[PDB]
Amino acid sequence: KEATWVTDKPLTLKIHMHFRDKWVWDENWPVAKESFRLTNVKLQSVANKAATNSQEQFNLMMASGDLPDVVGGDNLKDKFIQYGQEGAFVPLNKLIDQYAPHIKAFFKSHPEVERAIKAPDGNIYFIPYVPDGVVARGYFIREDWLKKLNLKPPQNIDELYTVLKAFKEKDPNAAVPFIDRHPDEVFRLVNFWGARSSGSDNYMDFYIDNGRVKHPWAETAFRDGMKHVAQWYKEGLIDKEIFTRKARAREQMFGGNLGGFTHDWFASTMTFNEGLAKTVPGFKLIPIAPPTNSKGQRWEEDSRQKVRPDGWAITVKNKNPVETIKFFDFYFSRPGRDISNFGVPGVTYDIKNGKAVFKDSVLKSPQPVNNQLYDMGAQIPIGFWQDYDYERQWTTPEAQAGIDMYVKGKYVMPGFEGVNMTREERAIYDKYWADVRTYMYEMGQAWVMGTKDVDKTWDEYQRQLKLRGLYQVLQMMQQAYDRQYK
Ligand SMILES: O=C(O)C1=C[C@H](O)[C@H](O)[C@H](O[C@H]2[C@H](O)[C@H](O)[C@H](O[C@H]3[C@H](O)[C@H](O)[C@H](O)O[C@@H]3C(=O)O)O[C@@H]2C(=O)O)O1
Repeated sequence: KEATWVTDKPLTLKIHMHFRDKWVWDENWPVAKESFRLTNVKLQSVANKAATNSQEQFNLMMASGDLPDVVGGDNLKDKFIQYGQEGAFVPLNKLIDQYAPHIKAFFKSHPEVERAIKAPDGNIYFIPYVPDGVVARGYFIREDWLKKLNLKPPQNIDELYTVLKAFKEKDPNAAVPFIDRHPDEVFRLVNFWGARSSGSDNYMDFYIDNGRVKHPWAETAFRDGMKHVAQWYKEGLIDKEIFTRKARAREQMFGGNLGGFTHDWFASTMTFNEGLAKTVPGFKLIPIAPPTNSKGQRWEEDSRQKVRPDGWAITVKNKNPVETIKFFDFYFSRPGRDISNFGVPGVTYDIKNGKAVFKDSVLKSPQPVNNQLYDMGAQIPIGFWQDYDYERQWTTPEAQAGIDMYVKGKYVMPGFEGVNMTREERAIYDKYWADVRTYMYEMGQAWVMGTKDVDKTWDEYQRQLKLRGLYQVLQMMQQAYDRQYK
């Protein structure tokens, strides 16, 4: 027995966890065996290993009505709230009060996070992934390519065009100026012509503009930005396979000495300098401040969230609600944050000076440390309290200089934190928003690739947003916002 045991009798719980369109809970994960060893709760993965769409899997699972004991994963918040209210998950408030001292104490100290995750009925239907940190993504450019071509790091959008055009036309390596492992980043490019693409680290999020709730993709600023993005795409400044390359884009495009420029996270993006040192002679990425946009400002639209829309819930089928909440509580305690952030003691880390310290092999490894942790069951989107010291330990000094530059320059835009809708308001949001958003993404794709001309289609686009309920959503969001702020 361990001090962390939540039951004396071993308990197997069925988990449906399908995430990032690729992965399921793997009971072979060292971290999962370590979770079992420390908690005496074993998880049994029932999600389809072959499926390549996480959100449809959750939906089909719900549809089938063959529910497991626990459901977890990414971008589940809205569904945890909707299906919890409908009786598929149980509320957690009273379970937490009585049996989850760590989650309890976390919510009491973070009342804005509690508030962000509650359903209109005041119920907590899930335990969230809680990030730790300040900045998220930044702009990175090939300084070795800047040198080769004798070009200054670009200071504004006119200069960025000129630099990227030069990566294209002058063969600094087949050269592909902009690449990204997140296709949504292509739309974030509208930032350079003074348009938002999001109000938060969640892509295609709402924002507030002088106390008006707006969607960035509805705005004519977005229209004009997108006409430039399509042009850049037409010119091959953007990876032709931007929408399909995905997760391994950096391994492929930087490793193969093809990619010049990206917008990604500081810790992992900057490890490629050490990692690709043997295979690509003199590969050097530098963090750059966001080149000034057409409106005369330097925008970093992205920031680390106080709570992400990911985590896990307890289904109606769970015959062991009490053991389960105690199992969730583990990941909000020191030893649970240890394994879920650091991996396995004696394998990927050891306790030194009262804290988890990654081993030398983990730190010197060419793979980003978070990628190493994914492969073993850690830094995955269950309900857990992230510890930024895990990240600090593999943040290079060069990555840290870049962050400090972002912090000093005040480039990071304030994030949208959500609104607190009533039952009726949130019902409209739930009825429409998913659909609206998928249409927006499909339209944006069409504009970027040149399938549709932004100007000839902007009006039918507005028409569509209207009959797809977007403006009805915004009005309900505006009502909730005004109740709270104005
Ligand atoms: O890459 C880093 O340096 C880094 C440091 C932090 O400790 C986190 O690990 C941060 O994690 C990101 C990770 O970079 C990816 O962005 C992943 O992205 C998923 C998003 O959360 C969305 O769900 C998206 O639709 O899919 C993304 C994907 O899987 O690529 O999420 C984590 C995160 O924020 O936890 O990276």
